[PDB]
Amino acid sequence: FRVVNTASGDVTEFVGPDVKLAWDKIPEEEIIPEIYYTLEIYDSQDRMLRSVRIEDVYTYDYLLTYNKADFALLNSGALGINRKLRFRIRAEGENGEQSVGWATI
Amino acid sequence: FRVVNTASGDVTEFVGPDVKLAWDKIPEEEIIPEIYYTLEIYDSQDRMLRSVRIEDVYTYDYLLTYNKADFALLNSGALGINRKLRFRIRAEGENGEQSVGWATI
Amino acid sequence: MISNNAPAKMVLNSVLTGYTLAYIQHSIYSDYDVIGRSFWLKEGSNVTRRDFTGIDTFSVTINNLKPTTTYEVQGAFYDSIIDSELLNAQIGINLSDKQTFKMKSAPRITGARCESEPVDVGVGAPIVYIDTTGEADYCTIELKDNSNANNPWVKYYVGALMPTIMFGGVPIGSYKVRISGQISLPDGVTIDSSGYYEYPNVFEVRY
Amino acid sequence: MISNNAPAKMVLNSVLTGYTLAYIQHSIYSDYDVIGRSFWLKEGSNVTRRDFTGIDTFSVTINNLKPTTTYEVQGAFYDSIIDSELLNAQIGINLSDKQTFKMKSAPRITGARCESEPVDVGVGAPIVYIDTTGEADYCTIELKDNSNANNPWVKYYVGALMPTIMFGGVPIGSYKVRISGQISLPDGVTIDSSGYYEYPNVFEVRY
Repeated sequence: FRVVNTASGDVTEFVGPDVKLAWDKIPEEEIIPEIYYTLEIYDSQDRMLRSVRIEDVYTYDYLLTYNKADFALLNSGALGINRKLRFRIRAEGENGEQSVGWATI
Repeated sequence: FRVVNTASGDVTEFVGPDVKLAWDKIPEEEIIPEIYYTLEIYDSQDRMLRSVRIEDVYTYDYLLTYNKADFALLNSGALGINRKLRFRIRAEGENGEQSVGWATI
Repeated sequence: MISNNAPAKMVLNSVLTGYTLAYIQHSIYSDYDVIGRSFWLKEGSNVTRRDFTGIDTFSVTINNLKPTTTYEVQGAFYDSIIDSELLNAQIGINLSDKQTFKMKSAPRITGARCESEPVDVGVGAPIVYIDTTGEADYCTIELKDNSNANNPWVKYYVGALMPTIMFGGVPIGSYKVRISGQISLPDGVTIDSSGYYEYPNVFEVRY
Repeated sequence: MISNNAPAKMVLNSVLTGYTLAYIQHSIYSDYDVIGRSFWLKEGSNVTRRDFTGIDTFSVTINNLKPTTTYEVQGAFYDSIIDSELLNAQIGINLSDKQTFKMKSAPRITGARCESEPVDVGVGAPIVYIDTTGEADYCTIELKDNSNANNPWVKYYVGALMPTIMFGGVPIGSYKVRISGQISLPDGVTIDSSGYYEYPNVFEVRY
């Protein structure tokens, strides 16, 4: 679970306006076809921001529009961009259950 | 066996005044409880500088005071800071014997 | 725990104000993602915004400065993290402390007059007393023969401004004085001039 | 085999000495851990130390220069690896080669005298011969009517220094001359002046 568009020298720093989230395939895709990934993004102050399901793709991007408008307004009722974020993801299925543990940056 | 507070871009360069030495636990801690680590620090000219035993902790720091005064005076009889250093560490026990080989930067 | 710490706070080391442009000295940047600067100016009741894309330059030279006013300037840096919109809003983008700079006034004439000692006999030098009250470093003064329709302007004294500028050797006849000027900047090429300013009424030299 | 190679040797590209301050041009740094510079000065028998935290600046301007002395300056960089103590000791810290700079002397007057041709008849110009022997670029000269108790000083010539400065148009009466001056620097804002220097004894102009 690595961040695409990462800063040189130090890896804990962004380089692009939109963070690109790339992850490698879970091994058990073959056994169970109906499996998806629950990617939930947190804030700097340990407050939930997003809960998005990713399916049929092993990558995700976090658009500028999203952070700058939707999640600034609905939470802080104003315009802003949470610069410091936390991403965590796991695997789930319609009948198969959750992954053993959370995969976090 | 990695150095905390390491320089960006190139890893063979310090970034802080005090080098922080971090190492991961030896697997056989469980079997034998009475085990310690012998950390000995060398110089640029292949001359012994320190022989310090670390116990109940898996990390060590090399204070500025130490290098600037004690090991400059006792060895070169003067004030200085050996900028280039070599760190090596291994595991030992009161009854259990040494590690298979030296772990060096 | 991933973040883009915005470029550190902007400081304005030194300010040098020309007649229509100010050369401002600033600090260095960081954040690996900067685009330029966003300078805000306080005219006193109205605000303007400018942008300086490209960072290789080490200082800025604002232009189109409204004459005869003390401005407050605001320095800033911005990265692609914050868009043009948020730049207009100026939230999340770091800003500089408040500094106000004065615009040096144009070269102003305050008195023109010919005078000498009461001539007893012989030829005596008639002096020209022209008084200016502005500020510049390359002031220019020109005379023009009022009598004739066409008189190719003539410049006689070039130097620093003074409360009273006096120089002899002028001909007796009709001559009216205009005033010009320029101000230098550390940036070698740039040089700012001043508009021509002729005295409302001519004066005539006589023994 | 881990080390912090100290920042490379310090060089002083160019030196420009003001009356009380010297603007020194230097090179660029490295080592990712620098804090500032440690400039040592050789007054001739005594040494002083200064520090310049913050590296974004590209040149330095020492101040409090003791008048009329050639100083040897030592450039240097320092990182957190070496503390203030070792900085005082100056071991392990790289140092610059030895360069000595001269302080331009203050504007000095050496001769003041009125003179003209032996007047036959009529009104003739009495010239003022004032001789200065210093060095500056914006020298100022002022006259004051010695006769009266209060005489708002008057400045008549502003320009470069000269072995002999002569200008006419002065009134005949009592007038004593003071000398001032300034020196410019590439840094636009900074400008260094000189202390006022009046001639010990007045002089009187006469036909």
